[PDB]
Amino acid sequence: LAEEQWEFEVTAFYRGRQVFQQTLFCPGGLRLVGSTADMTLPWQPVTLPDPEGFLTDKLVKEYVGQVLKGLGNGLALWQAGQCLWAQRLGHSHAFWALGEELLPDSGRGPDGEVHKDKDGAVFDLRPFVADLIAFMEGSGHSPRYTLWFCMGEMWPQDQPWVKRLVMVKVVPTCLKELLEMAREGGASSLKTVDLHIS
Amino acid sequence: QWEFEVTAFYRGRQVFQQTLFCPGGLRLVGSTADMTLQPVTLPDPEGFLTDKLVKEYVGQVLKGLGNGLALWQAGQCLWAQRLGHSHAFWALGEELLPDSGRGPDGEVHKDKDGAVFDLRPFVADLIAFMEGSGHSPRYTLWFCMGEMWPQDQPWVKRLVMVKVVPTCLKELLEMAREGGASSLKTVDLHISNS
Amino acid sequence: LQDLLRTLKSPQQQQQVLNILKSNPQLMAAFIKQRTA
Amino acid sequence: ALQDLLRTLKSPSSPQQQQQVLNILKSNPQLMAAFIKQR
Repeated sequence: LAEEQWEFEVTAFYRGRQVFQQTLFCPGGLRLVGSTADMTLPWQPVTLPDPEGFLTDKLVKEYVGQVLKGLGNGLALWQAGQCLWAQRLGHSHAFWALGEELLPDSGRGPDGEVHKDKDGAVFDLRPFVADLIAFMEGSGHSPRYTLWFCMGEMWPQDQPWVKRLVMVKVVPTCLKELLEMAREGGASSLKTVDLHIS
Repeated sequence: QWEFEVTAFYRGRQVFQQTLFCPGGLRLVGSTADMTLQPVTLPDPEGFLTDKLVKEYVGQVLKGLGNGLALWQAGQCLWAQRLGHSHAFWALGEELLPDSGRGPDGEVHKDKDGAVFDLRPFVADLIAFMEGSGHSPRYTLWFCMGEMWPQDQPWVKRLVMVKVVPTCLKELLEMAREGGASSLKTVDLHISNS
Repeated sequence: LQDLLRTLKSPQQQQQVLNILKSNPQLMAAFIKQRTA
Repeated sequence: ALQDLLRTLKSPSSPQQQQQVLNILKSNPQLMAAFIKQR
């Protein structure tokens, strides 16, 4: 089986509303599903909540449920060979990109599309380590670690991400901690500032 | 007076969120406190951030708040005044995202004439929302402290962003959505076998 | 009169919702039109 | 040594959580040397 998996903080947003946030350590991999799936190891199912208890817009509630239905066997996430991988096992397409912890980038397109096969890499540790080293040298650019997934719809280019039906945020805790260690050592990303004081 | 849900963000990190009912008015101050007659003390960036340069500038912005930003209700309107050295720009948006495509709706005045929200446009937009217009009235007030409004740049890079949500207006929109009114007028569902 | 208000399992929020309802009768007519139709 | 590079928190992280950070530090002497550069 798999080994040396990473702990992830998974957060889900239904129409710009946070409905799920859990710190998951799944050593046999995890699958983000839309309904109550049977407990299977490997690939632990992680059930996203029913939008009935979090939303009141009927049309949004029906279409979010349509996206959750399209998850099927779920969005598989696993670590293998210094890299992170994502595979959609259902009918709903998924687009991914790196971004901030509270804001995916809407000015650019997605870094790629989630592969239906098993060769869909969504993160590589080599550029993260190289950017983290340069960040500690005074580059002003911190390495990105937050993985955003847009489920069922196109990536929100030039459109408020809070309008998307299902947005999932995946944060590897080991990478975030490594960036907090660099910031604790004296590094910074605050290159530009313009305070208005009178 | 109205009950407000206050939320503060330091460099794109939620560091404070409380739902308080202050009949004597709101006041968003820093560590340099002062009693004047209800103050809402924002937390120190030491126990929330690790970037040394960001914590130094957040503290400088919290210093410029002075006696803080006041906010109250009068005549079906919300009024906001600043009593410190740091400027403040406000705008309406969503609960998890201020509008960065456009500029701010104005700068926080230095006198008692705030006028950051009016109930009359909210009711007119809410009635149309229930009639089927598909546009829900916005009610989330965002405040950018000590910096220009984040226009054409990510709002999470701003030092101090404060979100104020009137709880009564939030529920009044939930009642409309529970009654059948929706805002989902466009969606291209990317679902298929291939 | 607490009838058109949702049943969700803040007392000041409830009365402030009622004050806006009674202050704008057009809001009452639109709220009633949803469930009656 | 090496463990001295980890952060000190009010609520400590579990050993298995810190193992994910140490494996990256041991597998990358280039990154581990840069952390010592900041010491």
